[PDB]
Amino acid sequence: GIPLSNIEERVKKIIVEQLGVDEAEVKNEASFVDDLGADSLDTVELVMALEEEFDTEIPDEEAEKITTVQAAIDYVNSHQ
Repeated sequence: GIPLSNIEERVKKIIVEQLGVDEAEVKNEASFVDDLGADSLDTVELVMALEEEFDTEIPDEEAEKITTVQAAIDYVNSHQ
């Protein structure tokens, strides 16, 4: 299993490399477009990055449901 301390830095790292802002400002309850104010491109970027880095199974379906930080962090954290 993977410690939440790892996923936290991991997920945040990507979100930072994709957007380019401070991982801190990125709220967990907030979304990628809701608060972040990003576009569909951002969300999709995080999705692929997850199934690429975390090697998780995030298909179109799971990709449509996972469009928020809390949602993403929840999925990965749940799929240890």
